[PDB]
Amino acid sequence: REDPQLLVRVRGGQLRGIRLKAPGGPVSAFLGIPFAEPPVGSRRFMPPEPKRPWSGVLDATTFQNVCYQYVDTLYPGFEGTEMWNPNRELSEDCLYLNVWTPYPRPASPTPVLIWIYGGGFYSGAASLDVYDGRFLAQVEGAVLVSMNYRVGTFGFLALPGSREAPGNVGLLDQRLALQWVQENIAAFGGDPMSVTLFGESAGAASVGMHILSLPSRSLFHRAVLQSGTPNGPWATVSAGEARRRATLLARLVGCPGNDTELIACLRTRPAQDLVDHEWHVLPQESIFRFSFVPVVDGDFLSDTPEALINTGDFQDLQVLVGVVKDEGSAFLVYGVPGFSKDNESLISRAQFLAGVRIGVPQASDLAAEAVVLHYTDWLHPEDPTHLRDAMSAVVGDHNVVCPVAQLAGRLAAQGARVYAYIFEHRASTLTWPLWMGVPHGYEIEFIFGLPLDPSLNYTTEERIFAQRLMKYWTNFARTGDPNDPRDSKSPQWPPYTTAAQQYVSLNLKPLEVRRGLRAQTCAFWNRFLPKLLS
Amino acid sequence: EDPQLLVRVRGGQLRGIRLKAPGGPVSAFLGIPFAEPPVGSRRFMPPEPKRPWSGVLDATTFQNVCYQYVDTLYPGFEGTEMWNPNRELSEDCLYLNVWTPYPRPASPTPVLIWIYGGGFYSGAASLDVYDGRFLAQVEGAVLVSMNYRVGTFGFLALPGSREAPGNVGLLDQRLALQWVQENIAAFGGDPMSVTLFGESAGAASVGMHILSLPSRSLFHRAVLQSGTPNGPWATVSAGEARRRATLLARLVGCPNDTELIACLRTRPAQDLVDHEWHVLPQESIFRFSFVPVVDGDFLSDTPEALINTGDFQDLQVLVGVVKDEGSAFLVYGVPGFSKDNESLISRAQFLAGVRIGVPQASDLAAEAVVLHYTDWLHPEDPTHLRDAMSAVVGDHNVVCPVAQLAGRLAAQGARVYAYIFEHRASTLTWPLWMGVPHGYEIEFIFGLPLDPSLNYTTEERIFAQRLMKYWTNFARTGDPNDPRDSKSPQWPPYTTAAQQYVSLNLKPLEVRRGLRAQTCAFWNRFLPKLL
Ligand SMILES: Nc1ccc2c(c1)c(-c1ccccc1)[n+](CCCCCCc1cn(CCNc3c4c(nc5ccccc35)CCCC4)nn1)c1cc(N)ccc21
Ligand SMILES: Nc1ccc2c(c1)c(-c1ccccc1)[n+](CCCCCCc1cn(CCNc3c4c(nc5ccccc35)CCCC4)nn1)c1cc(N)ccc21
Ligand SMILES: *[C@@H]1O[C@H](CO)[C@@H](O)[C@H](O)[C@H]1NC(C)=O
Ligand SMILES: *[C@@H]1O[C@H](CO)[C@@H](O)[C@H](O)[C@H]1NC(C)=O
Repeated sequence: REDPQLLVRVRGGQLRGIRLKAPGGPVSAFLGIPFAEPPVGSRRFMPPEPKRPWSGVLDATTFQNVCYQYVDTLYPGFEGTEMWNPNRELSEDCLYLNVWTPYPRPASPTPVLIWIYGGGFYSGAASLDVYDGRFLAQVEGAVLVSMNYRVGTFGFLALPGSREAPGNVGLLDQRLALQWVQENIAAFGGDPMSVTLFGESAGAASVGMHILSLPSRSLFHRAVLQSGTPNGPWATVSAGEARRRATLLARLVGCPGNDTELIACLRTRPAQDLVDHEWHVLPQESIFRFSFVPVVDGDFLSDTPEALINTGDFQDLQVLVGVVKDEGSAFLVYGVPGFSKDNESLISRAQFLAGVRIGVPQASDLAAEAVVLHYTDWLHPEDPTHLRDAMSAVVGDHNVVCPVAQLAGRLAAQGARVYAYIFEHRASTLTWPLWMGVPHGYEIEFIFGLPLDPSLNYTTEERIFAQRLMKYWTNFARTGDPNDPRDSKSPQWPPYTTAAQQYVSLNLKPLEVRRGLRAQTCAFWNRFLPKLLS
Repeated sequence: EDPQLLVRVRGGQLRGIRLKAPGGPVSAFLGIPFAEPPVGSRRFMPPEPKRPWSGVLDATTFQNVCYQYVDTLYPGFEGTEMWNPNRELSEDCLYLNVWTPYPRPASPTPVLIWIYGGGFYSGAASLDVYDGRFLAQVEGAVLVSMNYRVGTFGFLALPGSREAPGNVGLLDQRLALQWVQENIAAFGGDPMSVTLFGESAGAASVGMHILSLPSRSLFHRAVLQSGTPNGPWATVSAGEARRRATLLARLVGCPNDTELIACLRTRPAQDLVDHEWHVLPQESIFRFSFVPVVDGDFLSDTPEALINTGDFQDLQVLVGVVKDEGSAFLVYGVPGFSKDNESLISRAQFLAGVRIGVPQASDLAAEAVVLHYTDWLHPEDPTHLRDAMSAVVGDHNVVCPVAQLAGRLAAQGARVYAYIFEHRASTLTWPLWMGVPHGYEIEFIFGLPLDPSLNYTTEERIFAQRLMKYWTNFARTGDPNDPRDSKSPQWPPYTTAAQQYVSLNLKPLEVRRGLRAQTCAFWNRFLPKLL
């Protein structure tokens, strides 16, 4: 007979989980629990349907398939890229979620943290090493949930107004997993009335979209957005632009005239064919743009995220938001001429002006000259190191820092309690070059508590640092406040407000309170640049 | 009869006056005619050289101030009255002044020629702050200053006409320069070492002589203080001068060009000054009605075209700005601002003040300005908005045009030295929030603190001595550095690569790099692209 602590029933049917080892002791894991009917065949591009009950004991001891997606090839064998690549078989049959709980399971209901991965809505998996829930579960006593959701065409290809491809199905997958937690998480000792969404990059943008979409609001109570927002230039597309891209992809794969016929033809296409042409539909040469993303349908998103944050009422809402020191750096090697991970990437002024057009593709001649003039150091306008770093900052500011600044300000102006951070610590184990600093994605391993595994080779200080961070995030999940109530002396993390614009540095040093989140530069992007795009 | 006070110039004999300077005597020759009075039919015309005279011409007093507007915003207040005419007003005002050491220098001495400011609508070489006494006495310099015609009389133009060709006020200055070439040797001045210096409009004038071929054989070096020939206020197009002239003429009941000018010539001087202000195209500050015109003659092209393409290889230039170029202008039109209170303005008042500080700015352009100068951490702080409104006006009109001139001259072979003047005169009567306003360095360059009776601090006296040394070292050699003092900190030339300039204040020279580089990139490269 089996460990009595690993047998659990959901709506659902019977699950068998696995006792996993964490540094401080054991955790329970239920991996690869199906939450939808496999979205395959006639069902590609369609909203997810709830999983039908099964008979017997479903084995929930291993991660399940990763959703069909582009696999990164730019640097073969390189940990810097491979750590984000799929670590299970690619299949369209990928709608599974994972649960980590303390072992034995908690006696009284426990706060639930739901992770939503990033990958620009074209990639990602809940099964990646950096999303391992065992540490938060073992150390903080948290119930941690993560779901696979369809990406790329499978998740976001839309012919807006159609029945067969309405768009945003990837978000609907996420919503279904959240409904699943509501009905079922109490079986694992989680408290459905205390659910905090967190996510990074497109996951952050996803979390933000759940805040902005009414049918999702009853499904969670708090939200954390790491290095991503639902507003900004990459996280959504207009209905018209989504139609354009789906139509073009359709022709690239020999699918010519109503929507039914088109979509039917797309459905007969092999999954890999779609991935192989996914990238060809982008309107300009660009970086930090992705082909198939959330669409402003007038349904899931009733209006543009910009409009919904300017007019929304956010009184009952608590959000932790923030950014890493170098959001843009690692994007630069994916299409700006002159940039590489294998050299120092010192660029010329010409390579900088060309970079700007690629980093801000939307983005008239006048508008680009404004960006260049703003980011030039007029004391040393030809210095290749400053040019390199400005190119990085341009991409980081435009896509993450300033959309986050805008979000924090709007939410705080409209009733929300907002906490804001900038994460500035570079993992000792990073394999990206030094010049990239603290790239997009490299706080995640610290929030999840990876440094606690002695076999990963983080420094002792990093181990203590990760413990601090896990404490902030889960204090926030519990109470809506990252601070410790008992711990008087430790420096306080004040709320971000419009008046004082306070946020904290997260690094090896104790908390330092800073004011204004690149306030001057973000006034350029948020306030000015729109106006010379009229 | 003191033989030291008796000089023969080309047009006849002069008698000067021995004046007292704190260190000892100087010889002054004041009110020397350098032109036929520009009166009657000669109004608006180029100056003619003064006819020779009999006997000994009395040159012991300042002569009339050129006909001009007299300031009436704060009547009897030192801060304004000090720029007002201190002699009788007359159209008969083409005279100049020479201060020389006493006894007259043994060997040929460098000559400094002062060209006053006042927006081309006012000014006079007779003001207390332009007193050449001290430079003559302490440094052994021969100092010259001329009156030149201002407002309508100096710069009313109907371009391409014979009778009002424009720029005659600048021709007045050129004639005084010629007079120096012909006559200064008689005083012990070296006509081969002439340095022009000027402030505000006087600085813009200096720059116009730099950019006009016929003036170039009349001087060797130049100092432009808080003013430039390029930039938004110092010139107007032919088309715009014609419109203002026509408008003025219509405003005074006048009347082809000949006829219109003839009628203008019948009008009493005060009638022209009465309506001078109503020809401006917009509610504005730091804009002046009658200023030099791009005539294709004196100025062959815009100062902007001319500085971009000129050869400046055998030229040495000293340029600079004061710490608060625009503070004092704000009380002359921007709602919210007065000298009698702290002028703590609202945001609304800031956006409205920008439309006035940058009158030529579109809605979008003005937005860019506001967004640039707002402090986004304290977007509604009255003190910040007040200081920023000042900054807008100072950067737009003075600092950034100075930065553009400096870079252009340096790139094109000139030797350039730059400064920022940061000492507020203890005796200043303007309020504290104005900081170091436009015009308040001249005092120190001319050496007034050396007069014990004016109540400057000891520090202030020593500081003015330093400054007089930089200016005269510069006049003497084209280099402001003291060639005897074998200690630092050296004043380095301004260059396009390094962009070095120095702070002039009570502390020793500090070398700084980049003269508001980020901000001036905004004004010099970006803002034009919006238009
Ligand atoms: N010749 C081709 C053909 C097809 C595709 C190609 C190129 C590219 C491409 C590759 C290299 C250079 C330019 C373009 N691309 C583009 C891939 C570039 C996308 C950006 C990679 C990136 C870089 N960063 C910042 C650093 N950290 C991360 C990553 C990655 N993922 C994550 C996910 C979450 C958080 C962080 C993180 C993945 C890769 C490396 C770093 N995030 N994402 C395609 C994309 C498709 N969806 C489909 C097909 C193709
Ligand atoms: N209602 C009227 C009618 C006619 C005129 C009026 C107003 C004005 C005016 C006065 C107050 C507010 C708005 C408008 N104005 C405007 C004169 C004010 C313009 C500039 C004042 C100024 C302020 N600063 C800075 C501080 N230092 C100086 C000065 C002044 N001159 C100089 C000269 C050289 C160096 C410095 C300097 C003179 C004034 C005060 C300070 N420089 N110049 C007129 C002008 C004309 N040419 C003819 C008519 C009129
Ligand atoms: C770095 O390498 C890339 C491609 O291999 C190249 O384009 C770039 O010129 C290199 N940069 C430097 C500074 O050598
Ligand atoms: C950590 O360091 C050890 C050497 O003690 C080495 O054997 C191992 O490969 C390293 N682990 C990782 C994940 O880099």
